[PDB]
Amino acid sequence: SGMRVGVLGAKGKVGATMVRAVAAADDLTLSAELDAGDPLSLLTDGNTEVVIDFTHPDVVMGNLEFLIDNGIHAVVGTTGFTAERFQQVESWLVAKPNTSVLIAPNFAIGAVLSMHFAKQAARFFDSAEVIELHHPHKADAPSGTAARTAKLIAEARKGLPPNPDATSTSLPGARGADVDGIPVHAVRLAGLVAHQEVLFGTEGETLTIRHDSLDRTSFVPGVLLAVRRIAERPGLTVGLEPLLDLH
Amino acid sequence: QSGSGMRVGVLGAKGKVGATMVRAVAAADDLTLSAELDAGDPLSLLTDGNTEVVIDFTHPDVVMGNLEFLIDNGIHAVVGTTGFTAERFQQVESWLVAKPNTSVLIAPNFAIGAVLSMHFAKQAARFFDSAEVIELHHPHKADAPSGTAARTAKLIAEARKGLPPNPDATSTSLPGARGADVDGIPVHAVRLAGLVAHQEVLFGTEGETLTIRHDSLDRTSFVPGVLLAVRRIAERPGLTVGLEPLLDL
Amino acid sequence: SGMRVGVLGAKGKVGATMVRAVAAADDLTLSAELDAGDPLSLLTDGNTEVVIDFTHPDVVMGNLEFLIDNGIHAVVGTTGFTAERFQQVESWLVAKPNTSVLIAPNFAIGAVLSMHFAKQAARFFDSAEVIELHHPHKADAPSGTAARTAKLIAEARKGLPPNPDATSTSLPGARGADVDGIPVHAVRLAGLVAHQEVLFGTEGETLTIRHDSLDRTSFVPGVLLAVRRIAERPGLTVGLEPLLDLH
Amino acid sequence: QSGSGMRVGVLGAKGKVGATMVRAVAAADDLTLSAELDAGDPLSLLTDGNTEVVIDFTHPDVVMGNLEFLIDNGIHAVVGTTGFTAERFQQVESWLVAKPNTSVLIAPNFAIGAVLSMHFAKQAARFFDSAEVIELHHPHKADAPSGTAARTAKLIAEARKGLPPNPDATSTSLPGARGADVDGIPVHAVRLAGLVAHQEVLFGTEGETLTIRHDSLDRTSFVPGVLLAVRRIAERPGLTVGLEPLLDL
Ligand SMILES: [Cl-]
Ligand SMILES: [Cl-]
Ligand SMILES: [Cl-]
Ligand SMILES: [Cl-]
Ligand SMILES: [Cl-]
Ligand SMILES: [Cl-]
Ligand code: NA
Ligand code: NA
Ligand code: NA
Ligand code: NA
Repeated sequence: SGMRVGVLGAKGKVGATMVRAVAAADDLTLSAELDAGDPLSLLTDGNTEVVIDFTHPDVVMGNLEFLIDNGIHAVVGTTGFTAERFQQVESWLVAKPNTSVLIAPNFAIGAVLSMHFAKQAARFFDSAEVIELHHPHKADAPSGTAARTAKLIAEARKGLPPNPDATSTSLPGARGADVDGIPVHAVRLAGLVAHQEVLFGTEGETLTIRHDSLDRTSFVPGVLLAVRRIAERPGLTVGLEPLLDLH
Repeated sequence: QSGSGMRVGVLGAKGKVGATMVRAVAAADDLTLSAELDAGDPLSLLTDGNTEVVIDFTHPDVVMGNLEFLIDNGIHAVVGTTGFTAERFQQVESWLVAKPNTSVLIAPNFAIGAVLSMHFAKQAARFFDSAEVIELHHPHKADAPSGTAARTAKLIAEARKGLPPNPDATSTSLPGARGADVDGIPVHAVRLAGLVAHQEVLFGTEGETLTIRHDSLDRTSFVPGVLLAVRRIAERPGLTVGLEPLLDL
Repeated sequence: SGMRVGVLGAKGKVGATMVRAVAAADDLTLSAELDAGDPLSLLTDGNTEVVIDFTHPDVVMGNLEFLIDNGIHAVVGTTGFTAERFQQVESWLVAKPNTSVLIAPNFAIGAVLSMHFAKQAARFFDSAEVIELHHPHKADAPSGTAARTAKLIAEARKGLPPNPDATSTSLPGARGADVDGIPVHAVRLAGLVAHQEVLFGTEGETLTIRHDSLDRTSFVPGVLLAVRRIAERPGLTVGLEPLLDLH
Repeated sequence: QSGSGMRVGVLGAKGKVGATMVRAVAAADDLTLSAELDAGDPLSLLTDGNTEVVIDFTHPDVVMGNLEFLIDNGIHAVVGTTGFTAERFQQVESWLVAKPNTSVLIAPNFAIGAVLSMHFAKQAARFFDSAEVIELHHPHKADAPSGTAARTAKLIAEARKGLPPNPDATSTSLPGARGADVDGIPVHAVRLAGLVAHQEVLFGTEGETLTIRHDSLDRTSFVPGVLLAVRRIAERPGLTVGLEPLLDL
């Protein structure tokens, strides 16, 4: 009765988490747990219906070719998807029109909603800024998520005057990093995990959208949601947002 | 040859909202103030001066009379006045059948930020195990919780129908600690000197939380939404309820 | 060279955490790890200098009598200290004037500072309220910490007019719980751990003091601070605050 | 027989701060406005009307002249004017030796909330691995970061001397992402329409964080601290620097 779910990259950090979550879920049956060395025929041997793939950019295309050829739906968190790679995936899917592939940069439902909300709000305010706050072991400033969020905001603000700012005197860096005309401030503080606030303002009011992750495994519910719903959309879907079915 | 602006009248012009809108219409380059009426002024002044659209924040006792005149004369109406029952909305709809070109918009909130917040709360509500509302206002406010907080909590509850209720292990408590229960959604009302009008909607599931916060630092923060409604009101014939459709979300 | 630290109640949840932290600290040597059944003579047999005690209210007095008699300093997190118990501890200490005992309800440095700050600010504003937010497995609303904080605030506001409030119409519970004239609001939300905000306001400005704990073991640095500094104050100290040496 | 109030003069009375203080002194029941002077008015008006204390928010170019007169005449001074070098503070001190009963208070910030925040930041700073400042202001502000944020970061750095610096694994970044470095303390400056003046100081160690936030929603939020200084200024003979001693913390 339960949906048969395989996990590729099962010994990686994300994969191993997803293995546990699939096992715990009552309505999902773990049908495979593969890492480098394991033949993909194990997926078809055990009647896997959908896989979760967080492998490495160097192997994901090989995985996807097999999956699609065998009508096995794929929930993909692996990065490194160039325009040429997306195009290849699309062509493979022409031959297998009932197969579904989802490729998403972010699976945390809260982060996905937060980005969508920021996109909807952006054109209705004079000012927009992003503040992100993370643990002080993080290599990159600003985060991937903050940079992608600021780009969405910029894109949605097409044609608007830039953010008003009378700054004439400053210490270097005080106004943050400029991502497509949107300031992005990166706080690195012991005691934090992963946090992001998007601020919008016009004379008289402000609107703030804040996402807090308190545990590194907070994406799990979005991956499982993608697994349960992935077959609703035939073909290739990019990003988790369409799956949320926002009216 | 450049067209003069849209001719805008304001009803209830000596009220606090009206007077603000009078100033904002005068300041706007694309809008011409064609009337500023309060109780005692005949509505024929609107047609005498070729008013195209009115802003109406009057009183529930007069608004239906205003709307009947406006619709009969093909004058669009942006209405912030409350007290709209199902019977009243129906009456407005039937008046409009005879005047298909005319547009009426009735909205309980014109602050763009508050409208977006409620919309966001509605979209997020089904995706999290827990939802709560915290609202914070100046300490001269008569009602706890606010109208906006109560409406927000109701939208949230509605969108969560067929989900399990909020998890809560509370077995021992001081009375009131868990807030007011609005359709299974806790609502907490802070009253603090130095505040104006503030609302936070909180959503959570194990591992993450999402917070939507709206701050109004000035009582006149609705102005940009009323003006938006005025500029765009004619795009939709007939009756529109709420500002949200006009945002084109 | 390193200070010899024993832990009583070592198989309890707090004790076991403190055992690990003592072992990890370079300047502290774990000299005993006792639970029910173990004779206290093990403390003196192994030259223990200071103990951490998070046992049970039913045993703590017996522990303290022995510790004091043997000149062993005590950092005590166990509750259930009545006025009669504090008095007994004080009398035992008369005979042993160089021994130190610290009894504290809260060891998280951030929570201790937050309570002290709230106390200092309280008399300078027209309004004060407490919002606490916790995971939804918590039995008590409001928390112990929030209730103690609101009491400190009330006490510091002696003689002031009560909080201004024009509320004439309300749903039951909307204005929170009244702790000595101070509203306390208790949020219970999945995804949270332990969080507290104290809000102060007068016309024109507000001041907010917020403490966030993201992990249940965030008290550890305060217990260790108490252990390192406990001998600076002879006799009985109640609360961690005096140890922080706030000028 | 009930004593009339304390006789308070305001210098720079037509300036924005002065005019506000004139109104606040007039409104206060225990204080009598005895003078309201601006440039052009002779200081002898203060002694002619038996002024006991003045509030001075004038300009750095005149304040020393004002203070010399005030101290010579035994008139207490509550001073918000900036530009006080070590040489100026020393000059004030020496004037006061001759007039031991007189009190002068010079303070860079009179908002009680801002004074407490800085004090709290100073007390907390040595107890956490990380410290950062975020300040948020209206987008007409010329300077980034604000004066108050820069001063706060300096206090924090000073209180953290002999601690390891803030931990940070940043190896790759866009320019400016990590804020401005003020004495090893990151300071981030947000400029957003709809804001007034806001500051958050953040402290953290693995497992917990502590945040101190000050919000000013109105430009006149300093008034209660100036009045406090006026009422209490005579309790301390001589020169006091900063409002913090008067709070009795
Ligand atoms: Cl990371
Ligand atoms: Cl990221
Ligand atoms: Cl309301
Ligand atoms: Cl608990
Ligand atoms: Cl507690
Ligand atoms: Cl400043
Ligand atoms: Na399962
Ligand atoms: Na105009
Ligand atoms: Na050790
Ligand atoms: Na007066």
